[PDB]
Amino acid sequence: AKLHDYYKDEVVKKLMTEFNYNSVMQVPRVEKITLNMGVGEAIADKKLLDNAAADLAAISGQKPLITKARKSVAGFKIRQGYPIGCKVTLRGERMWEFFERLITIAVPRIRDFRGLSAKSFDGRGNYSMGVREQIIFPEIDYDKVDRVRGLDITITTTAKSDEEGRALLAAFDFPFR
Amino acid sequence: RSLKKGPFIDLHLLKKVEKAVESGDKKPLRTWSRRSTIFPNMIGLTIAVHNGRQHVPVFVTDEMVGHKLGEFAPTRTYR
Amino acid sequence: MKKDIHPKYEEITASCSCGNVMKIRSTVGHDLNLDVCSKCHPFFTGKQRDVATGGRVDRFNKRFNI
Amino acid sequence: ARIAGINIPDHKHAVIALTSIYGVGKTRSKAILAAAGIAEDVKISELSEGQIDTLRDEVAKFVVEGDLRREISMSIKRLMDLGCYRGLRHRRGLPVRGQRTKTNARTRKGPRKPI
RNA sequence: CGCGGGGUGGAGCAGCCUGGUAGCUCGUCGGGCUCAUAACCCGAAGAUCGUCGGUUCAAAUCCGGCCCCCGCAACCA
RNA sequence: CCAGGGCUACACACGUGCUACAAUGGCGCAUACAAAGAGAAGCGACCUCGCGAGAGCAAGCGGACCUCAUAAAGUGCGUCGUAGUCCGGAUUGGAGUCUGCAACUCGACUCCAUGAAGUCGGAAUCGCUAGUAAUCGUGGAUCAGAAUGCCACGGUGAAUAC
RNA sequence: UCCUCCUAAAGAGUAACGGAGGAGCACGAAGGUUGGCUAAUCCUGGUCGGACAUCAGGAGGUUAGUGCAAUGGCAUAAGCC
Ligand SMILES: [Mg+2]
Ligand SMILES: [Mg+2]
Ligand SMILES: [Mg+2]
Ligand SMILES: [Mg+2]
Ligand SMILES: [Mg+2]
Ligand SMILES: [Mg+2]
Ligand SMILES: [Mg+2]
Ligand SMILES: [Mg+2]
Ligand SMILES: [Mg+2]
Ligand SMILES: [Mg+2]
Ligand SMILES: [Mg+2]
Ligand SMILES: [Mg+2]
Ligand SMILES: [Mg+2]
Ligand SMILES: [Mg+2]
Ligand SMILES: [Mg+2]
Ligand SMILES: [Mg+2]
Ligand SMILES: [Mg+2]
Ligand SMILES: [Mg+2]
Ligand SMILES: [Mg+2]
Ligand SMILES: [Mg+2]
Ligand SMILES: [Mg+2]
Ligand SMILES: [Mg+2]
Ligand SMILES: [Mg+2]
Ligand SMILES: [Mg+2]
Ligand SMILES: [Mg+2]
Ligand SMILES: [Mg+2]
Ligand SMILES: [Mg+2]
Ligand SMILES: [Mg+2]
Ligand SMILES: [Mg+2]
Ligand SMILES: [Mg+2]
Ligand SMILES: [Mg+2]
Ligand SMILES: [Mg+2]
Ligand SMILES: [Mg+2]
Ligand SMILES: [Mg+2]
Ligand SMILES: [Mg+2]
Ligand SMILES: [Mg+2]
Ligand SMILES: [Mg+2]
Ligand SMILES: [Mg+2]
Ligand SMILES: [Mg+2]
Ligand SMILES: [Mg+2]
Ligand SMILES: [Mg+2]
Ligand SMILES: [Mg+2]
Ligand SMILES: [Mg+2]
Ligand SMILES: [Mg+2]
Ligand SMILES: [Mg+2]
Ligand SMILES: [Mg+2]
Ligand SMILES: [Mg+2]
Ligand SMILES: [Mg+2]
Ligand SMILES: [Mg+2]
Ligand SMILES: [Mg+2]
Ligand SMILES: [Mg+2]
Ligand SMILES: [Mg+2]
Ligand SMILES: [Mg+2]
Ligand SMILES: [Mg+2]
Ligand SMILES: [Mg+2]
Ligand SMILES: [Mg+2]
Ligand SMILES: [Mg+2]
Ligand SMILES: [Mg+2]
Ligand SMILES: [Mg+2]
Ligand SMILES: [Mg+2]
Ligand SMILES: [Mg+2]
Ligand SMILES: [Mg+2]
Ligand SMILES: [Mg+2]
Ligand SMILES: [Mg+2]
Ligand SMILES: [Mg+2]
Ligand SMILES: [Mg+2]
Repeated sequence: AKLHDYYKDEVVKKLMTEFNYNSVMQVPRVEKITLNMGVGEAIADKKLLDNAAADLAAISGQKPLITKARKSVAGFKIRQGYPIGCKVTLRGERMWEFFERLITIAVPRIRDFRGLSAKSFDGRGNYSMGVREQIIFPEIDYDKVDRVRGLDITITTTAKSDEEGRALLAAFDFPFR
Repeated sequence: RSLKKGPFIDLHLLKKVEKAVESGDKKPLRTWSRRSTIFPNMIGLTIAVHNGRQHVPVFVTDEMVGHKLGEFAPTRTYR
Repeated sequence: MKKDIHPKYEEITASCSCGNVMKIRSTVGHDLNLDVCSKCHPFFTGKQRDVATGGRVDRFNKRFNI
Repeated sequence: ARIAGINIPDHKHAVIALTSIYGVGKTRSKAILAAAGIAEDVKISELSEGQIDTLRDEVAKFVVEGDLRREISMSIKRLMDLGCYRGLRHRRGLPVRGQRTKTNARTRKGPRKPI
């Protein structure tokens, strides 16, 4: 909630001076955050997926989608329409609420932390993070989980060059290398 | 590791290095003293340490200081 | 959002040992306790202390001193 | 029960609780609790939050976890770049402190292989 | 040339005509026993399945060519 | 005759040890009981500096006197409660210490962090008939330094031999 | 015996012990209808995660898919929901 109001007032005005944008709509804005969790090991144990879904449902506010396998492949032994991973495509109000909770408290709790990757952009301003542990978020109880599983965060923007998209995230006091 | 009473180098290698450094860079010094440590003034010199049957050239760098000369000259060859 | 299917997304107060009180909204419960935050984490000093570790020649001079 | 990088033990004495921290052992942990002013006989369940915050600043003095792991990784990686006897020892996967390598050395060399 | 059937650790055989993780008996290798060798006891490694290809999500196993091997036919005047 | 290097190499295989895998055990504090040695470029008190190896000053003794020298098992309280554990204590990194012209190949020990295999061992198989096996110290010889070996010493102290 | 393509000479038909492939079913949802949707394969970034599982954006645009051969056909989608 607060970071959306902070963005509207403080950030835009900061980004306007950098690349002399002619309009207020030209500023890159954060469209959605897509938390992804390709559990994978659900081939052997079916419940292990439902364990991951609950953990995503705890980490994010909303419940996750169980994503089916797109095609069948022999490398991992999977078939058409088999539940291989879980996802959440949270956006709007709860997104800014999660985005604060990520950068402000969770990201600091990463083990062996130093500085997050500056190179990590798609060439279109869309950032992604890869968290190793679920324990970094304070929602998960310590004596509940029993697997070294994690997710990946995926910040989608309305930018056009990673050069342009870096400043947006940098304006939120985001830790880069 | 041993020796707190001054890091040890052989008289001959000390005088050979001091004579080499003041004049300028030239060629690999034929030295058999592996036991001797490496001073800061030895940086730049490509001194040739005796592995046992021949002399192995060693370009002394910023890191090669506290270590001894025999560490950069493998004696027993394998495979 | 679809009501009933989601878990309870309630407001809670984060309060680290440093002193930074901070209200947020998440699926935890009653209260929170934290170690570090965006403020108080050693990354601004961390990179200063981590990079300036090396130095072999002065270490030799500290032993001999002559 | 959340100091330094990890430290989350329970039903364990305060001295033995901090052994689980990487970069803190037996005698170091006694120096932490001596400086903190906490008894060694108590456990983390028995302790309050007011006392745990003093342990956080005390372990911050010593190099621990990711700070220490990189300091060790730097020192091993340094030796290998020099091309010294120890560097050749490290990368070849053989014992370093002038040990017997003929019969034993199974810790460093790993388990048995065919001929 | 025609129609059956084959080609799988070093050897001989299963698993092959119903595509999903290759056994058996020997030999080789390591250790035992013995004065020593054999026998015997105890572990272990060793085959991408003739090859070039197609079908498939995936081929030792399905389908086609080529390369060998083995049987039966190759007749009436 | 000399400078280094090597005898300490390392896909592997065995011999002989030692330390384990714990709760009859592990780590802390209160403190009781040996023998046999050994010492003059020797053994080196007590003091003081050391977190400790050790560093100074230096007392005494060619010794039933002086010194290395508090034996440890063992009690007595505490605490961990069956965990790869407060078991094991390997391995690595760093910081050192004495000796010694010199410690990297290639020493010993100390501190700190590190915390591997291992949960009693396949076919087999070894020693042992009482202060013996078993277990805990301790010394000496060679030796500047370098034992888990060797040679001695004494603690608690079994089972079984129809 | 039945289906598809060529042979078959721009309607249909058209032989040979001519040239290549399939069928002897499947499905109470794989039918009906209403309301939606858009693919392959790459590029770059991202925990374990690697060429490839799941995510994000960008590229291409029907190379896709069509319960099974081959043919003709389908974005109004006959495609997938
Ligand atoms: Mg060679
Ligand atoms: Mg220790
Ligand atoms: Mg200690
Ligand atoms: Mg050792
Ligand atoms: Mg050696
Ligand atoms: Mg054969
Ligand atoms: Mg099989
Ligand atoms: Mg056999
Ligand atoms: Mg086998
Ligand atoms: Mg092979
Ligand atoms: Mg199929
Ligand atoms: Mg099929
Ligand atoms: Mg197969
Ligand atoms: Mg089968
Ligand atoms: Mg020898
Ligand atoms: Mg040795
Ligand atoms: Mg070889
Ligand atoms: Mg063996
Ligand atoms: Mg212990
Ligand atoms: Mg013990
Ligand atoms: Mg005497
Ligand atoms: Mg005395
Ligand atoms: Mg005293
Ligand atoms: Mg100490
Ligand atoms: Mg001294
Ligand atoms: Mg003295
Ligand atoms: Mg007298
Ligand atoms: Mg007297
Ligand atoms: Mg003594
Ligand atoms: Mg006394
Ligand atoms: Mg004493
Ligand atoms: Mg006394
Ligand atoms: Mg005791
Ligand atoms: Mg462990
Ligand atoms: Mg184990
Ligand atoms: Mg140790
Ligand atoms: Mg441990
Ligand atoms: Mg156990
Ligand atoms: Mg036994
Ligand atoms: Mg036993
Ligand atoms: Mg026997
Ligand atoms: Mg016997
Ligand atoms: Mg007898
Ligand atoms: Mg013992
Ligand atoms: Mg002892
Ligand atoms: Mg002894
Ligand atoms: Mg003696
Ligand atoms: Mg001994
Ligand atoms: Mg002994
Ligand atoms: Mg007909
Ligand atoms: Mg035509
Ligand atoms: Mg026609
Ligand atoms: Mg026609
Ligand atoms: Mg016509
Ligand atoms: Mg007609
Ligand atoms: Mg006709
Ligand atoms: Mg015809
Ligand atoms: Mg047919
Ligand atoms: Mg129905
Ligand atoms: Mg339907
Ligand atoms: Mg329908
Ligand atoms: Mg309706
Ligand atoms: Mg429709
Ligand atoms: Mg198509
Ligand atoms: Mg078609
Ligand atoms: Mg459908």
